[PDB]
Amino acid sequence: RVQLAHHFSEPEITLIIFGVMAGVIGTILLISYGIRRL
Amino acid sequence: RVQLAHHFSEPEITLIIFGVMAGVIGTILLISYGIRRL
Repeated sequence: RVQLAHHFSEPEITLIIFGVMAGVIGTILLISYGIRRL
Repeated sequence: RVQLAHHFSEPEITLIIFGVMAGVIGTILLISYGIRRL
């Protein structure tokens, strides 16, 4: 798993973060709801 | 430059899905650990 070519790439950085951010937060909310049962 | 050499591209959707997928699953695992308290 070694990289090559000294330079920046994958400009979709923000996208990756946003996705994980939305998913993580989403699961938390849903999960928190299960514990309550209501 | 033609054929082979991993034809470049410009994805997006996949990235968004992967991110949310990793984040969601990640939170679940961590959360599940808290409920166990061990």
